[PDB]
Amino acid sequence: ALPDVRDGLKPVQRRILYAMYSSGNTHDKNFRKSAKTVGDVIGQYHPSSVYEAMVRLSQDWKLRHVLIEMHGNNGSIDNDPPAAMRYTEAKLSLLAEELLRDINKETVSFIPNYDDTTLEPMVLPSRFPNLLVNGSTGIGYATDIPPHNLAEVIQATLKYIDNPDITVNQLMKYIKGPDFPTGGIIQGIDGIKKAYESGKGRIIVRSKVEEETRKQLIITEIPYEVNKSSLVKRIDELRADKKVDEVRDETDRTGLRIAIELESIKNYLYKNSDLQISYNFNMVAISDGRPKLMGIRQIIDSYLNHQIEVVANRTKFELDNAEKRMHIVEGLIKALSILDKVIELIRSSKNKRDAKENLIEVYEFTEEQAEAIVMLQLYRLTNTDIVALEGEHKELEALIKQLRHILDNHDALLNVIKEELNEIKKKFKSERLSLIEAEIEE
Amino acid sequence: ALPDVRDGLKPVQRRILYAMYSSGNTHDKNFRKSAKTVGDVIGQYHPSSVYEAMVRLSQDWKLRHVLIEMHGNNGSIDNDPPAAMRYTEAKLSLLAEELLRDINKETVSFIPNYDDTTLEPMVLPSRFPNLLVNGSTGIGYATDIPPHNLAEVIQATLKYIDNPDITVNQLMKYIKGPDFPTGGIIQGIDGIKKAYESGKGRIIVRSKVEEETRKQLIITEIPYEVNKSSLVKRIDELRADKKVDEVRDETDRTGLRIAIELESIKNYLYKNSDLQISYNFNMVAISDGRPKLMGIRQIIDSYLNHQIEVVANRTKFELDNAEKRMHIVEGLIKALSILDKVIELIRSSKNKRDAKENLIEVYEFTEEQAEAIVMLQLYRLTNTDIVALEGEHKELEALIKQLRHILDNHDALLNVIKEELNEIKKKFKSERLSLIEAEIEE
Repeated sequence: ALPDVRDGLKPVQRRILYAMYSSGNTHDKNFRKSAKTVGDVIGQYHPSSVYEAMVRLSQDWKLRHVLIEMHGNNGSIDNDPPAAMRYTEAKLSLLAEELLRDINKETVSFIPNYDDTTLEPMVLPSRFPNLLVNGSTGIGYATDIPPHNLAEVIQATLKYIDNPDITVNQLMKYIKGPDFPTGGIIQGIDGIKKAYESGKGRIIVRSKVEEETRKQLIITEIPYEVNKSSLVKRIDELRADKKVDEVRDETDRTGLRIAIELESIKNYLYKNSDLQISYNFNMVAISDGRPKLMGIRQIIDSYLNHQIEVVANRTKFELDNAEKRMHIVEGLIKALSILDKVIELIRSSKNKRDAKENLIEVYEFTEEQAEAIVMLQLYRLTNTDIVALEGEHKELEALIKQLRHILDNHDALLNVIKEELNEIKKKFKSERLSLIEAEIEE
Repeated sequence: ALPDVRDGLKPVQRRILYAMYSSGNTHDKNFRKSAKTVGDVIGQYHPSSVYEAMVRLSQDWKLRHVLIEMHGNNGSIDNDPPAAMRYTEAKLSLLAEELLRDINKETVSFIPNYDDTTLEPMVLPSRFPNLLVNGSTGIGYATDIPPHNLAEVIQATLKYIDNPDITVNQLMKYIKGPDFPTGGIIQGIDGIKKAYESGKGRIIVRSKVEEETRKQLIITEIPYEVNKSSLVKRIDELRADKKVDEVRDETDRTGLRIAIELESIKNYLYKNSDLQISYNFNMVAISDGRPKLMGIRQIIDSYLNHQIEVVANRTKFELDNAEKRMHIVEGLIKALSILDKVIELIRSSKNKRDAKENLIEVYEFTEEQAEAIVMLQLYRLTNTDIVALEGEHKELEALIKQLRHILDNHDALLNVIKEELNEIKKKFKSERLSLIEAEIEE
């Protein structure tokens, strides 16, 4: 079970968001029961673990940007079981909708489902680099891709588009390093560099720890993946065992807060516990069919190739439609002028297909346009309609020239990608939760 | 959890067949994965036990007529677990389709689902007396309604329609008694009588047992609900313990066959085992909101009231439509005659709603007919169409007079019920599997 480099998803996850998308379980509409969405997945795509994944996508503390907004007990940083799918409601993020944006536009390959009745997508348009942003973990191959700051990833992608040769150091002006949703302090600037070239590097991850007003120490933020209650109980035991020479979980729904009362003790606790943790990049994802360990530029490169594919496919889709429609229009204006003859000619013919033939064989019409004309409801013969069909021709010759230029010119296309990526970063920009310091302390 | 008297279903079961119906998981089309249907039930109607019920409806040995046709391991008379919903395929019986017949015709009440997004039915049209035919069991009230012979139940219902005063003895000319799908011999003609009046009676149920070619005894058929493997293992132990003074389950996919080799021994085994069993009617179902214990004529009466409701509601539905359409037709023929004026008049008006008004305010048209005319595709002005709309008027004045007569005349309606019930019994007639003998042996 490994994610695709292009949209950062495992097949469990992709299946869940798509089912949500097609049900119309979008952000702008009301929350929907979790079972409703779950029962479409086991039933149509995946042959418990559906719900365990759907839940995981809805967690503040695991993903930098949730893809599902869940209402109800969705678990906890203490690894509490979530509620059952009947009380729990969910819907897509505004941001998950960007992953799915344009899917309705022949952009990504669709493939038969497990029982060969319906079709599902191999990959999502992924209109933003989800793989780096939300990362991935878990297993015969394992992955460790930490989350990253949305805006830092887009800007870097944008910089890559302008210079496909840009070094790892240069991208680090814009992707500074992992941006963990639980925040904390990061140590290992070389580690990030090593990871960003070879796919593999060691960093140290610290808790945010300050002193208070007898003096008391508070843990405001903890390392990524670490279990709070599990950590509380660890700090608890050493206090008891006098390995240190009391420990309250003052967390409430406001934010995380762990208080300790009784520097050297801060430096001790870091070691014999997960107050300080190490993280090791193992950046593996699915490129071109197989598992590929890859550094930052292969990943940006793979994403870019994906976008180019998507956008070129969207543009061709929108062009074919704009081509097909103007043809109808050309037909209609032509038939609007011979209107009176047309109506008499239709009455003259006996069958539906007769009328179509006696249209194409008498006047210079085609099947496509003959069909459209015989299908006009009588109200389409009114003034508003006999004139709004004349105007849209202008708006079409406009779109053709525009869209054709996007296909004929590679730069123009990349500009399209650049604009769309850019507006996404503005609309969804979020501040860095992780502090980065260069050296690792001992 | 108790069945409704009208359609014999519990809410689990009704929900499953309806979901199957609306998915189009009908008999004439291909089998469909079980998960596909299951995942619609937990997801849309029921807040494991869905599958345990869906399975139970698919069993030869529990229902006289299965409502689901299942392909794959669907359990066994030995209470074997069934396969998981991913290998197992299913679809509706021809007979379950009669339960659902006419549901698409404003016949039965529809009610919001658990989450108030969609609508589900309170009861099924149940175009045949499912409650008696397939029976029901299980629990703070319990039920025991054994299965009955389809044709015996319809004929009796038919006899009740002609004489709503018919005695319990007289119905027993046509409903002879329970018709068990595992067959066997029944004993207790008085028991059936008592059950058919008061809802409560004791019968004895026997296995089919004959001798063979050292002499060997074979059990061909066993009592209802009894577990084969459980019974084999019982006969096994007494042989071992010399309580009798060896036991092979020669069952294969052909039919049931239990062989014993080593009258008085047949008469012994009947007692200290479930080779002979007793059954006790506890005929309880849901009438008019509450649990009601009822004998045979209340049940036939309740079913009949249901049919009358259904058929009267179907007829009113089909009449309103036939009323609404002839109105369009009356309009169309009228407009077909002023055709040339009509088209010029449409061009004269500026908007859609203008054209509708300038139709109703100039010529004697209504909204309903004005809408229909402006919506005509241009091909509907051809000869085949300018003439097929003139003819169907004949077929409509025909249907009105027919249908109106069904509403205005109660006998005519009951005849409709009688015809439809009758054809069902002919098309689905099946022979009695249960032998009935009057007295109980000691």
